[PDB]
Amino acid sequence: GKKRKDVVRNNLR
Amino acid sequence: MNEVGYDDIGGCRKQMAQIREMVELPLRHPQLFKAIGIKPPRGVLMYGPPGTGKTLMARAVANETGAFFFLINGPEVMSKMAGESESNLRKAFEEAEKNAPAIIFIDEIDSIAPKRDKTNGEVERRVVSQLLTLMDGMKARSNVVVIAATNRPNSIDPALRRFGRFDREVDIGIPDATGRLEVLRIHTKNMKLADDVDLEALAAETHGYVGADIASLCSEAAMQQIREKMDLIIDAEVLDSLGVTMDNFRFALGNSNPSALRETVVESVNVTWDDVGGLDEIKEELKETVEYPVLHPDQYTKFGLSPSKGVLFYGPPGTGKTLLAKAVATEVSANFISVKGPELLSMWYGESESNIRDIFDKARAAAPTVVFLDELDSIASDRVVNQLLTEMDGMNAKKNVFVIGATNRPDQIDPAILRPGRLDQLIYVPLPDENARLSILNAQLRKTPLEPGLELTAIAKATQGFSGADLLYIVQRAAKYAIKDSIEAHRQDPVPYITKEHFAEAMKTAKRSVSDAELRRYEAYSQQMKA
Amino acid sequence: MNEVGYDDIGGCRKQMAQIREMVELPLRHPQLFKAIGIKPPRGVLMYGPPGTGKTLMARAVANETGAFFFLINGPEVMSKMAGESESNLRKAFEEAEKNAPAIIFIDEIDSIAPKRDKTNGEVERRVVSQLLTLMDGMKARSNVVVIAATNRPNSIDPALRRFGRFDREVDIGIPDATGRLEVLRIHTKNMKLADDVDLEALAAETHGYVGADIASLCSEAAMQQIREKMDLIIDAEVLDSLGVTMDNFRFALGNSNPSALRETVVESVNVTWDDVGGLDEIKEELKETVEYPVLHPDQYTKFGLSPSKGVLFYGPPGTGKTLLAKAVATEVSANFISVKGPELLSMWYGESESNIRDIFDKARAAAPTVVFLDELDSIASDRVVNQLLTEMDGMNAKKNVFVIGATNRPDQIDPAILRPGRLDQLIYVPLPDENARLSILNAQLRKTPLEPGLELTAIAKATQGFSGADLLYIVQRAAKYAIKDSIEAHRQDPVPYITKEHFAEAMKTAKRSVSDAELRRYEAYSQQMKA
Ligand SMILES: Nc1ncnc2c1ncn2[C@@H]1O[C@H](COP(=O)(O)OP(=O)(O)OP(=O)(O)O)[C@@H](O)[C@H]1O
Ligand SMILES: Nc1ncnc2c1ncn2[C@@H]1O[C@H](COP(=O)(O)OP(=O)(O)O)[C@@H](O)[C@H]1O
Ligand SMILES: Nc1ncnc2c1ncn2[C@@H]1O[C@H](COP(=O)(O)OP(=O)(O)O)[C@@H](O)[C@H]1O
Ligand SMILES: Nc1ncnc2c1ncn2[C@@H]1O[C@H](COP(=O)(O)OP(=O)(O)O)[C@@H](O)[C@H]1O
Repeated sequence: GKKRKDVVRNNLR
Repeated sequence: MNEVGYDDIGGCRKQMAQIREMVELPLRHPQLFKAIGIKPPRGVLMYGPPGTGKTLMARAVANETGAFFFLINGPEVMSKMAGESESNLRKAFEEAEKNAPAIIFIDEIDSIAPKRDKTNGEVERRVVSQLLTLMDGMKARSNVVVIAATNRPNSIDPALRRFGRFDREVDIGIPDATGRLEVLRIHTKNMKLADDVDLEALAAETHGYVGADIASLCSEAAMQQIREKMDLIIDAEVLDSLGVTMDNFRFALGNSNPSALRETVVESVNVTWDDVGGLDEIKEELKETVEYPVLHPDQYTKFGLSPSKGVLFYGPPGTGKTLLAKAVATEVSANFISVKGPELLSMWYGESESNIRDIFDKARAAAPTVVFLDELDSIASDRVVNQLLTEMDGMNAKKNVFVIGATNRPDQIDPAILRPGRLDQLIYVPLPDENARLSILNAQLRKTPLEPGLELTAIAKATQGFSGADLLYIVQRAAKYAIKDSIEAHRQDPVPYITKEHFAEAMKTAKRSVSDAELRRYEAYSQQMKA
Repeated sequence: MNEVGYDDIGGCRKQMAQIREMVELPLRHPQLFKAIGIKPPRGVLMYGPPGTGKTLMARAVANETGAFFFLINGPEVMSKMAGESESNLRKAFEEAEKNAPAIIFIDEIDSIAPKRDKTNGEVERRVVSQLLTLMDGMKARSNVVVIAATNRPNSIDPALRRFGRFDREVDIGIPDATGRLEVLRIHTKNMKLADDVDLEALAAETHGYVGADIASLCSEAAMQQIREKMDLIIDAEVLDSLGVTMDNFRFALGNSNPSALRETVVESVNVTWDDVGGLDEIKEELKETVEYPVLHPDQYTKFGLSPSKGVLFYGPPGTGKTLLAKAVATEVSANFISVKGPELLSMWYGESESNIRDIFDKARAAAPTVVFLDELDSIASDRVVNQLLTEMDGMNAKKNVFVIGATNRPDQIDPAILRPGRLDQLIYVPLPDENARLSILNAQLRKTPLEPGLELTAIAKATQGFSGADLLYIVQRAAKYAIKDSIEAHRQDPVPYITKEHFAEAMKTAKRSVSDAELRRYEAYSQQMKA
């Protein structure tokens, strides 16, 4: 997703 | 909560994109740089008025790119013996080098590397020399990018701006109305905002509000709402009912102190041609002087010409010269800078924070731009005159930088200005026209209600040869009379509009600003020069 | 003798309420802030003249809240420096965090963060940074608050006023008569006071006494009483007879001096229009000018008409240019402030403890306020004029701050001050007329123990050409003659009154302090302005 990140929506921001 | 993406900033699309490219291309895709065969840029110097979001922007880019981010403060590392600070700096650079890709954020670089003229301590020179050596020593292969932040871009050693150093400069000026609205929206993404709000009106009213001031205003509004709701006191009816109100924002606006306007800075403009009252011949002459070259560079290059960077206005005061300058700056979509009286007189006396060199360099960096000097004769001292002469002679070929001056006494000013390579273009402000005065009155009365189809022709034909300021003074006098009448009626808005009596009273009390003898002398001088 | 409750604070109810509301809510009731979704403020900065009870107020609020209190002096941190500076602050912050709720109370914060200029230290820079970083780092849930205290609000880096630092400012001024009475009552709780106590009169006469000075006065009164009682001096009979008397307080006043009135401070006023008679039209005009926007700001903003807060008074000296300003301030219930001509001269020479910038900052922080510039033309000064102009231009019309300048020579007052958006409104103050003079004599004579049988017309007619000061001088000379007669009769209280003979002698011996030529010139200039 974003913020170099990869309940799910909060985790992926 | 210590992570913020590009979505957490607003009003800086141009600067945001500049930083994005200049700090992601060298890191994300270094291969193309070697494919062309150049050394990718390393230094990046972002500067702006304090509290404009420099640190937040740097943190946002560093966190979003997901790159190694070594952070170095200013005074923290500066307050120590030469061995310790060099130790600190060398360790920072080595750590950034070892774990690539790396970004070094040397915050408050001004304290580390100030100007030698006033601060010549050996410690500063040693630190600057080591910093330069480290900056040049970075390997091309290594993905290291250095970012520095400061509030006075001209208050650092010039050596840091040479090629191979902090060459690419970025200027973060005051956010515009759209920028202010975006900032307000960003900050007000969690408050229990009430339905009634005027965010657009808040943006319109807030002038010279940097992001920090906007955040402070939002916090103050929330505190005011809490204070208002504290009288009833925990009940969930109180908790859910809590919500900010536009009146809270107005109170906060009344109880805040913006500080951006304190010193000279770069501001946008939005004035248009129709805002002026006419004088189309002077508009066309000025267009030929300034704007047409920008839109027809090929013709000038073919036939062979260069833009005449500089025009001096003279005439009666309060004739809309500032409006003309703002309109001209707007028509070229260029930022506008102004200096008025004390702004330059303080530098003339030396007690100030910005020099003429500072403003000129800012204008160059934010090019294209228009710099306007009001009451230019106010200094006609020798030092500032010489500095202005040198800067004007230092005009760029095709950078579109233009300088305009305001002065009603051209003779007093040093004749050195009116020579080739300088403000050889002279423009006189003629008398306002009846149609121009009527249009000005209508524009000033866009919001104030009056008689439907009010008879202003009588006033326009009665006000012949009067300066622009007379129209505004008359309008204010009539408005004051109308407010007084409404207050008297209420105490003793049934008459929202205004009849002719207020204007008649204003005319009886009103007097011309420009004297007949002075106007005659100005016209005679203008005609003699024209001859 | 700690654990002093609110009972040990008087004369500063508003400031105490502000501090209580701003401290208890973050600590005792933080759930509201998370409900509305904002980080509760931490940055509180209270400043005031030395010995005004700042430390005592902080101690009292901390003890009443029951939160772990901690103190970090200035000299203590500056007496060690080296490696103890940062460690002490870090351990203090850790202790507060682990014992939340807690309050950190700094003293003389200027010594640890002086306002930055050419004369700037280097050691402070790291401590300040460390402090700033720690405060920002404190978690929202942690019930911690930081309070500073400096004598000069504009003597610290304006960096501590940014969002996330000490922004919530509080100003403490000289307590009023009620405040002084409350302070005296609080201190006067253990002395075996004699029945001869006139605390109300003491409060009324004591003007410009801070709480510390009042405590010193009580100490000196006790010392005087024991000095008187030393003769019989331990036997309990003498000890029981101990008790202070009004004479002791008078002696202490005669042997005690203030320490705060000299510097520019904010104080309350209670003058009313009834004090000054005549010029009713001027009163109505000034009311419409200043009060009406305050009384009805909504209508004023609806009907445009941006207020022109620069109102100047010109005319012969002693015409009452201060009572008008005091009455204006009283009407708005604002904290009136005055700056005299010697203050401006000291600023011009540069050997002045304060600057006009500091005065205007105090005015803003104490808004609403009415500032009075006495002897404005005394400067005739270009530097100070430019500074004042810049400060005025830096004042937003929305803020409820009004400025009034007094000058007897408008001819030599500087056109730059008369521009629109500035001190442009002009008013002429002539001498009082027969009715005005008689009203002044009546009101002033109220304090004097006059003798019935005053001649209204006889006193008023001959007094043509006399301003308020001349009438005051005639009254004082008549009282001096009465005192001479009384003392002569006593040596060789049959006369607690004054017969008409004293006033007749004084008025037959009087003089015109204002000449006819200057009055003619003033009226001619007034007619020229009207034309
Ligand atoms: N878009 C924005 N532009 C500017 N400030 C913003 C913006 N959004 C939020 N802010 C707030 O404004 C301030 C910007 O950050 P900060 O105070 O560090 O700025 P700065 O003056 O550049 O910092 P420093 O001089 O310490 O490096 C912070 O309070 C941030 O919360
Ligand atoms: N179309 C117009 N024609 C004449 N005067 C105008 C016009 N538009 C605005 N003005 C007046 O001219 C002012 C701008 O000129 P100003 O800055 O007062 O000149 P100066 O710098 O010589 O004092 C406006 O604020 C307004 O009072
Ligand atoms: N309401 C009050 N305002 C001011 N001072 C007060 C008040 N009540 C008591 N005092 C006494 O006045 C003196 C003020 O000194 P202190 O409290 O240390 O303040 P500062 O730190 O400004 O000197 C102390 O003796 C204090 O106890
Ligand atoms: N309406 C009035 N006009 C003039 N003097 C007055 C008026 N009412 C009272 N006075 C007396 O005149 C004095 C003028 O003193 P002050 O205000 O200091 O004068 P100035 O400001 O002109 O130096 C007042 O203190 C008061 O005693």
